[PDB]
Amino acid sequence: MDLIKYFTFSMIIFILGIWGILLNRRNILIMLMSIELMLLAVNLNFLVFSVSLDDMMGQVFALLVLTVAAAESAIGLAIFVITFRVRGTI
Amino acid sequence: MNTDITALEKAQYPVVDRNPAFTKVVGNFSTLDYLRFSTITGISVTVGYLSGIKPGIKGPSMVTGGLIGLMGGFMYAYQNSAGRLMGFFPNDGEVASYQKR
Amino acid sequence: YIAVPAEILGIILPLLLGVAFLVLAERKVMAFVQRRKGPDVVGSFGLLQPLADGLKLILKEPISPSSANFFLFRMAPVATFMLSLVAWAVVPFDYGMVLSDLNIGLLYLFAISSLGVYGIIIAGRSSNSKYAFLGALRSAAQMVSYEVSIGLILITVLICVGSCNLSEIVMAQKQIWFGIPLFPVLVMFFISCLAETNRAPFDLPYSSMGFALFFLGEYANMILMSGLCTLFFLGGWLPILDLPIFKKIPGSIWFSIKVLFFLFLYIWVRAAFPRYRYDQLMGLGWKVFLPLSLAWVVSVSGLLVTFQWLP
Amino acid sequence: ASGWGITGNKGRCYDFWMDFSECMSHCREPKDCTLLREDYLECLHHSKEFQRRNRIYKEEQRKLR
Amino acid sequence: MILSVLSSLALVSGLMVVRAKNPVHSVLFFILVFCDTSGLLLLLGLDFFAMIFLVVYIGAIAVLFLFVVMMFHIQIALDNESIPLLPTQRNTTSLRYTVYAGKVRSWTNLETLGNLLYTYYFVWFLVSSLILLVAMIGAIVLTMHRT
Amino acid sequence: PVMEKLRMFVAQEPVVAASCLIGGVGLFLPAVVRPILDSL
Amino acid sequence: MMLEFAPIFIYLVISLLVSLILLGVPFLFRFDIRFYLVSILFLIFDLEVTFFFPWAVSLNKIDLFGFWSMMAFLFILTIGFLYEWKRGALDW
Amino acid sequence: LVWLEAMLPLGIIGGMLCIMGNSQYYIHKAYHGRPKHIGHDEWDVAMERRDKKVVEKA
Amino acid sequence: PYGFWTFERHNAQLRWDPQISQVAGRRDPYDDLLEDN
Amino acid sequence: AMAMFLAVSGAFAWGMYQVGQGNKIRRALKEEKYAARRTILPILQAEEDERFVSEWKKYLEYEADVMKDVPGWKVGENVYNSGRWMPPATGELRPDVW
Amino acid sequence: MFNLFLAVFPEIFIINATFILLIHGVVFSTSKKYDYPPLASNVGWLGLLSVLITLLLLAAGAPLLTIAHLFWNNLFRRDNFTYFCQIFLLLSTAGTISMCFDFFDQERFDAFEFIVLILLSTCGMLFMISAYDLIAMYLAIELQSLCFYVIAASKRKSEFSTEAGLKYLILGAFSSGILLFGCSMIYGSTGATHFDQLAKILTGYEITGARSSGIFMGILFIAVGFLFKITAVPFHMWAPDIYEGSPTPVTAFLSIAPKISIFANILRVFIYGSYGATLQQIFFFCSIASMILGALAAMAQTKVKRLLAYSSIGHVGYICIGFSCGTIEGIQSLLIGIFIYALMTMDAFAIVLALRQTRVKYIADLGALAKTNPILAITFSITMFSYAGIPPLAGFCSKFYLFFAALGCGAYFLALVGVVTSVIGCFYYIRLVKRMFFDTPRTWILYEPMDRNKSLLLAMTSFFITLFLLYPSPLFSVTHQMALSLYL
Ligand SMILES: CCCCCCCCCCCCCCCCCC(=O)O[C@@H](COC(=O)CCCCCCCCCCCCCCC)COP(=O)(O)OCC[N+](C)(C)C
Ligand SMILES: CCCCCCCCCCCCCCCCCCCC(=O)O[C@H](COC(=O)CCCCCCCCCCCCCC)COP(=O)(O)OCCN
Repeated sequence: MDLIKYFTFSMIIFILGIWGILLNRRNILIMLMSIELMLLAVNLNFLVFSVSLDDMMGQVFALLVLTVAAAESAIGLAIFVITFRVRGTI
Repeated sequence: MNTDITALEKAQYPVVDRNPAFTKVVGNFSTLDYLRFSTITGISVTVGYLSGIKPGIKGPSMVTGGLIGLMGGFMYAYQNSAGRLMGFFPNDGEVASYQKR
Repeated sequence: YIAVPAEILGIILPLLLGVAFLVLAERKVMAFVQRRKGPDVVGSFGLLQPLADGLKLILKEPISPSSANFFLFRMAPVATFMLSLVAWAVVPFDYGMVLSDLNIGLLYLFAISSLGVYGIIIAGRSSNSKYAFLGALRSAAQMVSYEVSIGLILITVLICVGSCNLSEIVMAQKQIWFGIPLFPVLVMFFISCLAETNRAPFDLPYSSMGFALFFLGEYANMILMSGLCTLFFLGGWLPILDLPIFKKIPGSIWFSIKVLFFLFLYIWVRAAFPRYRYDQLMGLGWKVFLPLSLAWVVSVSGLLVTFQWLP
Repeated sequence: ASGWGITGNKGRCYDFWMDFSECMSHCREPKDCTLLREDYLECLHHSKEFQRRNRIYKEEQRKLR
Repeated sequence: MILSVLSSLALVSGLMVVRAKNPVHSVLFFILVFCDTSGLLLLLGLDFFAMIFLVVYIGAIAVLFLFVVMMFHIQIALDNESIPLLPTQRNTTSLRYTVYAGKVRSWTNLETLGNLLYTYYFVWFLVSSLILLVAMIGAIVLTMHRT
Repeated sequence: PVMEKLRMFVAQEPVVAASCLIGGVGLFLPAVVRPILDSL
Repeated sequence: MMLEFAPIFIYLVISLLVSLILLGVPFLFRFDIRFYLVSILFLIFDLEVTFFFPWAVSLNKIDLFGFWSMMAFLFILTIGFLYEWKRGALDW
Repeated sequence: LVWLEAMLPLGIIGGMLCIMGNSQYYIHKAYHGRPKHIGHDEWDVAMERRDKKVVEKA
Repeated sequence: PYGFWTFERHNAQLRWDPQISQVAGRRDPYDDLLEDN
Repeated sequence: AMAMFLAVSGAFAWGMYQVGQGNKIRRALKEEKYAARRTILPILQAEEDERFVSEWKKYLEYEADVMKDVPGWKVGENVYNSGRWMPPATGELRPDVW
Repeated sequence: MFNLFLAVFPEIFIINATFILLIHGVVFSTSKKYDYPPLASNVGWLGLLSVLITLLLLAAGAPLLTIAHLFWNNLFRRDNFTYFCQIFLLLSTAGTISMCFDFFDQERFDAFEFIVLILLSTCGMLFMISAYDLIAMYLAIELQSLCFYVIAASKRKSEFSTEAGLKYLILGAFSSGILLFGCSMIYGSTGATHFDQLAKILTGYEITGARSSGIFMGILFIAVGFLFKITAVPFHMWAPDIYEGSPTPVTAFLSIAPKISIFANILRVFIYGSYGATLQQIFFFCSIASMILGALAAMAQTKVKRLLAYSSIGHVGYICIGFSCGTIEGIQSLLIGIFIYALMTMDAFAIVLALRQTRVKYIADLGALAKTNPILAITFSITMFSYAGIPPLAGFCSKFYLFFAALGCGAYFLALVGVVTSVIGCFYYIRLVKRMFFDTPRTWILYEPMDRNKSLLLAMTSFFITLFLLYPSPLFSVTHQMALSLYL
């Protein structure tokens, strides 16, 4: 049993990301790193399923979701930077 | 790479040269195609000229609108000519020209 | 299988000795260029100077600036030294003399080079000096901005080979070396490696071991980039293009000779030119090297595809 | 389902998928292509084979005690 | 064995990320999460994806997050689909059929991906290009103050 | 015109002009030369 | 095929040990916004370099279609880079 | 003539480069009897496994 | 509708995959071993 | 000057031609290597088939004995309704990579 | 080979036009000859022209949308539903661009990248409607989400805009993560991502033997993510705050365009994802809760934009009534409601933007509007009554036919909740009409007259709203044609 472990690890990563978004409502940076943790967990799901089913439709999707995750990081950090400037606090 | 030009909805008009080349479609332009091409280009040029006066750039806006209009009108005319050749639009003149060929 | 640590030691310890003697060779060549003689009293020709410097640096009774978390500050030199050394596990010296024959060796080198940014950043922050923090922050940005161009040049090299195996990139140059056609690419790669290592005109910049580890890592990076410049463009271990009678010379000697030649170019460029400014480093790396690298990628791919000369 | 394999060959479960989909291409009732749908879903996860092996192991363990 | 420890360390790192006082330590553990995920991918044979995770996640996004945290404030804060196989492999390992037909010319994870990323699914590739362009454009308009 | 604006641009932007020229050659080869060779 | 990473892992462990030994030798006896823009540009062009790697290796199978797909990708990112240029984000 | 004194440390570097490459060619050969093969694909790996099994059998 | 998967618009993989059946990356492993002769 | 451009541009042409000519030779060598594999595949496959059928006989002999008592059993019943033969699955989602 | 791209000229044109506009703006905004011209209106007009030209390209080429369907099969699927949905989306985008022209001049919004990002979001939604795969749908959703995150925080100096953008980005990224996990769980259970394959693999085993945990969980997660996208309660975490803090021209676009495309995706998911009527229950509860919460929350609002946001939530629930009843007459009611709601929302936001030049914030600000501008008050009252659902106006037809569809499937509980919510909505809508005409405030606020674009848009939409019942046949015909084409 290895598919079970691979899915359980990513499920726990997803749960941790959701917890970080929920628990750390006061801090903005944690609310971005938790989203990135969730994206990492989903990408791991797609790659593991692609290897398990012997299909290339999960690897293409993981590569294409890396771009979305990076662009979300960029836009979120820009928005945070401009947000701190205006109100002077987080 | 393997390609397929067949369409889900079949053509309702006679089909001549089902997969036309770019040069042949461009050479199939009729008077109406040139009319719509020129209309789109002129409308785009006029809109660009009128919209660029307030910022102060009449010529640059004219050229930008002209490029947009040329691209749009050419693709519209190409779409119409290809549809006529492929049988998706009424090809009254196309069948007359290519029957005597 | 207990012999793998023997191989790792045999590739690590001579690397450190070569780094020390590279520091000595730099201080000697920079002296002969300036019409003087470098360190000569200590050894027969100064060859014992690095050992004396190492012992003197060890026997200093130094104090640790523990005015920080003391964990990140102490591990940052370790973090950069590990990454500098780990890139040598894939570089081949001859036909079958590579420790780890990865099939993704090129992208692995790109990754290892790209993660080398963290050491300097952590060192800058952990030290309470604000100006040191700013200097590390600028150096990280420079290293990043030239890592981009290094990657684009690696893409040009990879196009003509068709495989990411470093040991096959050398075998792909049995006809001719890639430095002959892609000579501007070779020049750009050398300049980018100069700026990547914070050396020569692109060189804008604690105690005891941490500084020693940083220094050793930086010079090991110099040696690694000199090895890459001949691994991708000068044919690696392959002999001289023509006159195939000297084939008695082992292939590992030619790799060494070419690496020494590139190290000599490192020292020469350092000795011959002044230092750029930061407002000019970033401009040079973002407006002169990115467009040129991208254009060379496009040109090489278009020319190979057109005549069906692809791998 | 797509047929693109991990190692550059045909997918392991692609032939079963093409049998099932060909069955469903001329069968407006999906209760007659069930035997092919079960085959395709068993090629994905090997649930039936693993269940059989687990049953064999459990029977062996019960006989052990 | 290797899977268990490489998953446990990643779980602990993620837990520290979501429950860290100093954001610098949170970002540092956020790096270790991907450091472990790369090894987990390497255990699957996806060598290319592990290297890209090193290059992209902890090479670009982690560096960007570290830049933002540091210079800015460093302020404080199962049985249904695939039933698992029980450990019966003394005989199962012997029951291992190898087809040599698929090994005569084997593709790598890189060229297997590139065979269909640019020809048969090129529209999604261009859509990702457009997303990157949107990110480039939006970086300036939000954060730009010249002179 | 063209022969003067181009000269002004090339003189003050040599690296951009060189990159554009080599990229234009690398795009011209598979767009105009490859079909020509396809006839042969 | 993935057996070549165990030497790298043992290399990492031994380099760790030797670095710790080296450290143990002497024991026995405001904010700037351009630093964010450079990181953004690096992220974008690092993703672009990532997307090159499958293309360069598999450029022999794909032919005149994958090449032009990559060319369109580069054209879009080149328009983005030109916008990056004229806006002064590349200047210091 | 007089410039060869700067080539001594720079030749020691070359000796170190040669010895790093030659230390993994007589140590790896020592415990395998065969030089390392470049370009390991799954065909080569599996065929080596089959070699080991057939040698063990006879 | 009664059996909408039987419609021609919903059966497109049945007509495209045979056209791309011989493309590298989708071939039966034994297919290429017999194309020599 | 001008001769620098001539020599660099002639190098870029002749060297690229030589690179293509060497890629042709590398492709020929790789094709020879592959063609040497497709001539010895049948014997390796034959040996693998013999080993697998012997081990399958052993496995069926094992499973028949362990649960002779159970009323409902078939001993080596194919789990596929189609009847196609497939290799026995393993609890490893990528066995031939390590 | 060039004729295989006849199916993507409407998207190729808009992409290339956006590129040309970006080049033009960046070249001439940073210019010394013209003294850094504020060419936001120029780029806006040229973008409106580009939208009209791609509308001409898309509408005229109707027989050519199925061309090379086998070649484009794995990428996208174009059909009659996609054709009309895309035409309506382009029309809405053109209307929003027309409304936002006055915003660039009076308030001096000189950033031309706003129009470029709007065009890129439009391209993303065009690729979204025709998306026939989980991958394409996710990529288009992310593209439009980023284009909206960037423009939500366009007012950098504003406290509300930055907070609104941050909340929008966090919520959208979380929803995208949930949706993407659902897609992963579906892919790992069926091995297929194409909608045809995912329909053939799920249409037979209708939980007849057992409930597949992976498939059920993936369907539920996709539904939850989509419900976040349309802001149906309790997934309306920060939607009123985002609507309030966002710029008014921005709020106009997010209130219309992101809903048409997402509803198209939800329909093209229902065509295959009808797994045991699981979504019908989820949408049933979501619709009831959305109607109730919108009705009970819009009565406690004193600001115009918060009331508009809660009206949008209530109308989303009213539309989801159609989802809860899966039938041709249910999907037709859903599409008619979407069309009418989009037109009413465009009308209301044009009215709000007309008064935004004088900084209107509260409902009491528009107190003496019946005296200063006695025709704008009539138009706003007509729009409010259309929101309420008074019989003579066009807003009654959508609610009427939605209630008919709900009673067709036999859900009598939905009808009662809809009736009560309609009563409450009508009360808090005529409350606004009371302020304009019946109150006599001591202090009046005088507004400056609007421009030609918004005046024409208001006139056309007000003539549509009042006189829709006289000739409603074309809308019903096209809607019934679209609903049938979802399957054949
Ligand atoms: C070809 C592929 C696309 C290439 C461009 C792609 C990127 C798009 C970039 C668009 C923005 C730049 C467009 C060009 C800007 C330069 C405009 C130009 O060349 O005209 C100049 C000058 O050149 C001219 O002579 C005017 C040309 C405009 C009229 C030309 C006819 C209209 C053409 C439109 C339709 C054809 C499309 C353009 C030709 C392909 C502007 O005139 P003024 O400087 O205002 O006049 C000087 C006098 N005074 C300042 C006092 C007002
Ligand atoms: C066998 C071994 C041989 C030697 C191998 C090593 C080679 C390097 C040896 C040392 C060479 C000198 C190294 C000095 C290091 C610092 C020099 C950097 C100076 C520099 O970057 O020049 C820039 C521009 O020139 C540049 O751009 C320079 C890069 C140019 C690359 C060549 C591109 C030419 C392409 C032509 C192709 C035609 C043929 C193919 C079709 C700035 O200059 P600036 O101040 O003017 O600012 C640009 C305004 N525009």
